Amino acid sequence: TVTNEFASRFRTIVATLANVVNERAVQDDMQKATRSCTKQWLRHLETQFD
Amino acid sequence: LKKIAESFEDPSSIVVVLEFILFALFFPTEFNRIKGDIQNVLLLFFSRWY
Repeated sequence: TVTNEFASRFRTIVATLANVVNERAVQDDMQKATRSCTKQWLRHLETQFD
Repeated sequence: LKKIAESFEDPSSIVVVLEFILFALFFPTEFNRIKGDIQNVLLLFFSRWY
């Protein structure tokens, strides 16, 4: 495969958690900067995992 | 293609896409000679973004 199915699975997991944390952060009125930083952290986890 | 290591975490990674596009315009021939090796990069970009 061009793409590792395990890594792609981790991408879907991180996508799900991303919209989860997002929904929470908008619920709790988080500053956009901190939100962007958690998202960046998740993308980093995806790369590391790949 | 000279190898490009790109993970495509950040939107800034769009630079690499643009690099290719410019190369496609300035140099359609040479681009055509290496375009599959480019598609290997674009597939990372696409799987990650779309």
